[PDB]
Amino acid sequence: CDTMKVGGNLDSKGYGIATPKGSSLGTPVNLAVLKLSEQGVLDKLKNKW
Amino acid sequence: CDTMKVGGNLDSKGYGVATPKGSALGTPVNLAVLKLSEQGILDKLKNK
Repeated sequence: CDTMKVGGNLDSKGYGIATPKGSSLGTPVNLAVLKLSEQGVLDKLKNKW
Repeated sequence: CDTMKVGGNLDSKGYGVATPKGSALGTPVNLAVLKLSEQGILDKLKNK
């Protein structure tokens, strides 16, 4: 507990789940992320960890 | 000049460019946005 985060972010990026191009999993997986976000689950997960 | 933002952001969301389903522009538009972001153009534009 000897470090500290200071100042606002200098830029904006994002983490995403990846799949090979043309993968049959791509559509469903993207929809799942929108859903989990909207249900507030991704925020729960970040706070938890 | 009598208000101000305090604290960081409490959550994260984004503005995006939207295309109708089936648009031939979808891919090129997405790649353009990522390019402008990574080149620092969008930061500069916001600052402007």
